[PDB]
Amino acid sequence: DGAPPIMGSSVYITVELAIAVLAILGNVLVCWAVWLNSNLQNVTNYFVVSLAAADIAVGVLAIPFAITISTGFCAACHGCLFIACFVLVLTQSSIFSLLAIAIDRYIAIRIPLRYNGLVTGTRAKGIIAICWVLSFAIGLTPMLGWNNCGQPKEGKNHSQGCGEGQVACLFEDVVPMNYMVYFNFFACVLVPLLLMLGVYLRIFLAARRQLADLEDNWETLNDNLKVIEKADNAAQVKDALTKMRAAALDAQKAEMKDFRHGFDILVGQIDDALKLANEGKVKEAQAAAEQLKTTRNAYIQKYLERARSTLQKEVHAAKSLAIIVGLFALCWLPLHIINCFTFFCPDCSHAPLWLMYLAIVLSHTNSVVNPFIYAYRIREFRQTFRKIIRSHVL
Ligand SMILES: CC(C)CCC[C@@H](C)[C@H]1CC[C@H]2[C@@H]3CC=C4C[C@@H](O)CC[C@]4(C)[C@H]3CC[C@]12C
Ligand SMILES: CC(C)CCC[C@@H](C)[C@H]1CC[C@H]2[C@@H]3CC=C4C[C@@H](O)CC[C@]4(C)[C@H]3CC[C@]12C
Ligand SMILES: CC(C)CCC[C@@H](C)[C@H]1CC[C@H]2[C@@H]3CC=C4C[C@@H](O)CC[C@]4(C)[C@H]3CC[C@]12C
Ligand SMILES: Nc1nc(NCCc2ccc(O)cc2)nc2nc(-c3ccco3)nn12
Ligand code: NA
Repeated sequence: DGAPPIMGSSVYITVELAIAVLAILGNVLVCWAVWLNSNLQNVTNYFVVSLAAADIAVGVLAIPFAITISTGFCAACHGCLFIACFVLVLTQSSIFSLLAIAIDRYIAIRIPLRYNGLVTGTRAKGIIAICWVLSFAIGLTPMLGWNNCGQPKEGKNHSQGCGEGQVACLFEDVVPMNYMVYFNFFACVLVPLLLMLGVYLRIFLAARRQLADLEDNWETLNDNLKVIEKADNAAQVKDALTKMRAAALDAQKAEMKDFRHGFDILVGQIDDALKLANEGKVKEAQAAAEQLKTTRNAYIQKYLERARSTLQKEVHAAKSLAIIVGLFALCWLPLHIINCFTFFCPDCSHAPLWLMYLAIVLSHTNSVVNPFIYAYRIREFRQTFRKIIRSHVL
């Protein structure tokens, strides 16, 4: 018999509405930017748009649902369940989109030549539709019978004065905690998050290995070259030539590219120097191999810098997207962890109400943050945001 509940409720409702406004506005901007700019119309950003659509729905539907269910109003139990569980559909859809983005970037760095033929917009669209259907089936599974509708709180249902077939609509009274912990958290949230962690680990390892190979081929080119100018035997020169030749066509594997001309001059100049070396013409081999360094300084170095900056851009982009996964875990793990304490420690007092609603608010603010990550970390998004804001506002 303490403070009137409407005072704490007013703070919670006001905060939730403030979050809904920001989740809608920022994510509308993301969709608008992708619609407007053809540089943003790729497969990766179709999952970004699906993720933005889920976050718009958090503000338009899930947050009004959250406000409604906090009152504990009388409702038919299956109507209560849909109000209580709809946010899990949107959260599961976010998981699928984040997982698809990770696999997309993994395919792009592991087999870039085959990427465009394997990962197409038509297949992406079908993957998205399937993930939304599965998200409804996973998120609304309690409506299929795994619920507490058969064991109502009669004390609460008579206090509130509910009618026949009605319950006081409270989350922890209608949704069983073993579904929430075992099915939703462990299987549907925690396992995909660990998979995303593993995929991103593989992305960074593949990039580090591909940059290391590039550097080893480059040093192999210049080491064997320095050995050429120092040798005094015909076969000693031919040995540094054959090892320079393998590294040559090795780096070649890493019609609108004038780069094959650079590698054909290089490999042809090596073979010329090889034929001299086999004929004992040492000094001719050493002089014919000395013109390699201008072919290197006019073609090979230009292509090994361009391949390096492309890999660095893929690493920077993959880090930007991994931040999105980290902030998702940050905002949703407290609620899951609180549920674990409620479920696994019956000797523990229940987490207090103010902490419950702080964790609910925290999970909702995740629907606000992604547009900020795009604006700060991805230039093409930031510049498109700027144009939209300047033009279609001021
Ligand atoms: C905006 C578009 C998607 C329509 C939104 C549908 C929402 C508002 C509708 C669809 C199903 C509806 C629920 C279905 C049944 C019940 C049980 C009843 O005892 C109280 C109302 C309640 C809880 C309804 C509340 C409103 C509801 C959730
Ligand atoms: C993911 C990051 C933010 C870590 C989150 C840590 C939070 C969720 C943890 C840290 C300390 C935890 C609390 C410590 C002890 C209790 C008392 C118990 O009777 C109910 C659970 C409760 C209230 C825990 C709830 C969850 C809790 C608040
Ligand atoms: C980063 C990933 C692994 C997060 C998962 C950590 C979870 C599963 C761990 C972290 C802290 C753990 C809790 C810490 C203490 C207790 C009290 C005990 O009487 C029941 C189990 C319970 C409630 C644990 C359940 C499992 C738990 C919630
Ligand atoms: N445990 C829980 N409770 C609520 N709302 C009810 C908070 C509450 C708890 C006890 C009480 O007596 C009155 C109200 N929403 C909740 N959402 C979630 C959730 C969604 C996704 C993961 O956890 N868990 N969750
Ligand atoms: Na989301």
